[PDB]
Amino acid sequence: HMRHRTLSSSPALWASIPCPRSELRLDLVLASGQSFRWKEQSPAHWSGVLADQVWTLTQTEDQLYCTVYRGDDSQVSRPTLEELETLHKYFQLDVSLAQLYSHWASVDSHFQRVAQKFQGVRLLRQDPTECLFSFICSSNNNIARITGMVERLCQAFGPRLIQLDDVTYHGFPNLHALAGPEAETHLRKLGLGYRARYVRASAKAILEEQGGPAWLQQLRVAPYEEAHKALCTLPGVGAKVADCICLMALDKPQAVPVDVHVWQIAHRDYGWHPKTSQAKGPSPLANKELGNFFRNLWGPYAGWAQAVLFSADLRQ
Ligand SMILES: CCCc1nc2[nH]c(N)nc(=S)c2[nH]1
Ligand code: NI
Repeated sequence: HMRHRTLSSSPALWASIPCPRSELRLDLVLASGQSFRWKEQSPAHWSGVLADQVWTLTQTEDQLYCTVYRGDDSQVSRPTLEELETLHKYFQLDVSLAQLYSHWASVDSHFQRVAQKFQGVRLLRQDPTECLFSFICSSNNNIARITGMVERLCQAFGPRLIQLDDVTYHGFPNLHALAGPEAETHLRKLGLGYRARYVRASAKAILEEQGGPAWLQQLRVAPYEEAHKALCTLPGVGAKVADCICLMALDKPQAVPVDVHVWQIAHRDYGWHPKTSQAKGPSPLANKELGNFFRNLWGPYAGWAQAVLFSADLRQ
């Protein structure tokens, strides 16, 4: 019945946030391996869920245009002030990406070349739960299959928000829902394979061993290294996944996830080899060393710089 809006359709219901294309390219951010809940349902229009509400986002060269669907038999309105701040903070727009790109460019000619083509890659500030379980699904996987798993997981376990065209949107489930006695069985039947065990076991572990979601919020204010190490006690969470969560949801901008992509980037593009290490290929020790190399080179926002290259290594 209700349809995904476009700017043309319902301009009475869009609000705008002053935002240069150069600070944020929706198309390079929203589906390049940070969040898995956004889809271009119609051209230049991105729809997804943000905190138990649905949004559609589109942009000009200097304007970020957005609309909200409340769902709960509400009377349609433009987004409010508080909702706009929520979106502001989700894109961490207080942070200048232009100044970061210069700062990183000043020490890295390779970064300079690549960043010509790939402007407006910034980091979303995600909900810890959602980001955690999304990244547990990320092992031995690609964006598209992850996307499918997260979507089914939310339809099967999370509350219904609204339907738009033939797309039904669910909120991310709470830990208790993912932790009950049938959850692993269900999740396998939803295609998650072995990841299903890690999801259920991690939900159960945070609840019982860590005191529920308030633990993830403490990690958000704990130092990077503490957060990292604590995340790595969870089932299915290792260094890479922990780094992603650190970077993407726990306000650790120095977190540098080292996966097959950045290991390859480092060798190919920077000529880096593990130096102290005698082993030549990947290892937990060499992966940690490579993270330190990037922090050393880029500074306390290495994780954000990493994302720019990550996003570019995906596009040929
Ligand atoms: C396969 C998509 C999930 C994903 N894996 C990643 N690995 C690294 N190193 N960086 C980022 S930003 C990232 N995102
Ligand atoms: Ni070599």
